[PDB]
Amino acid sequence: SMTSHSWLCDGRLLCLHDPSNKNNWKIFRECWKQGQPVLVSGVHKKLKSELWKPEAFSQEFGDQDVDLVNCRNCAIISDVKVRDFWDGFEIICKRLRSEDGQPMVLKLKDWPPGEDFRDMMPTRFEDLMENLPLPEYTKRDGRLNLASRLPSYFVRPDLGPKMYNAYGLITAEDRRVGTTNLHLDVSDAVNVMVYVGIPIGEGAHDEEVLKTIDEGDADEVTKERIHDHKEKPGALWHIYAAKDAEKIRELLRKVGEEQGQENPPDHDPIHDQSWYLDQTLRKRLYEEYGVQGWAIVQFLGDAVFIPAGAPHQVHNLYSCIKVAEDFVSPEHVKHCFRLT
Ligand SMILES: [Cl-]
Ligand SMILES: [Cl-]
Ligand SMILES: [Cl-]
Ligand SMILES: [Cl-]
Ligand SMILES: [Mn+2]
Repeated sequence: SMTSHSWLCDGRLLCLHDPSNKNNWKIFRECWKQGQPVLVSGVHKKLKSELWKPEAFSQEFGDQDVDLVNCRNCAIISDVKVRDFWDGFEIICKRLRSEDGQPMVLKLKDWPPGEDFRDMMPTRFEDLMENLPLPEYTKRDGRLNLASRLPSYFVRPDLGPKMYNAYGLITAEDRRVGTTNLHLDVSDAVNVMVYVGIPIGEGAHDEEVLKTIDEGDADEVTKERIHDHKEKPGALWHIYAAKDAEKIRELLRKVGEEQGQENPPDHDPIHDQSWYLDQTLRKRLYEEYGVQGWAIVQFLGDAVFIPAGAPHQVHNLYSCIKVAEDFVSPEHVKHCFRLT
């Protein structure tokens, strides 16, 4: 039976089922005021699927110059064509190879660049912005988005949206690597999974994905969306409450010191964007500092809401196209204030 919502993370995470339901705000706002993330499923059913394919991005924009990141070692591949990324998105025999002769796991950096999404891709911009869930919060001029209404005493977000494109992590060694390392944002964000590419060539890569979700601490209900509904899983997130950010800095300064880093006692390991919390570090955070997070699997068409100030990291299971919009809710405006 169709239902308005359900719970993940053993009741700690709201999952809304109908992205365009005019009554969603009634269920959302209680959870949001407490500093919790929220998941909304089904956004892919609202979109024009032909606008969000890797082959279309390659055909239309393939001659642009871009930099890539090697996710395994953080090395930068400078000044290549954007088709060199897109044509290896699903077909492994077309990926750029490292020295060892293996195909690389690549992230496309800052594309489209800065604030240029709307000018470069007007039809994509319209399709996304007209179908975002919780539109009073998430649209540029929504009644509950303060972004356009605040003075310079507040850090204001850039004009969006921002696209996040990267291959899936593959091997057992890759389990400990991030697609996007642990960081925080002073604005709220909504992050939509618009495409998941499950490859061919080294296709049959199903079993390392299940060990990653299990060791990642995913709940039993999330393990059912795979085995029962056959939905496409994109990315594993870990999100932490804004109130736990300083305890996470204390753990990472202790671990940086153990690993022979020489950092001043006040340096900020979250702002540095240099860490990925693997199974070992997530257990140490819980046991030694008393901090629990939310482990979230983002499937095709899932919208993740990330509260301002909340530390979070992202690990792609398969090749992903994500599109994210920043906003400033009244519930979390304290996090972008420039005084006290
Ligand atoms: Cl808060
Ligand atoms: Cl377009
Ligand atoms: Cl709303
Ligand atoms: Cl990163
Ligand atoms: Mn972020």
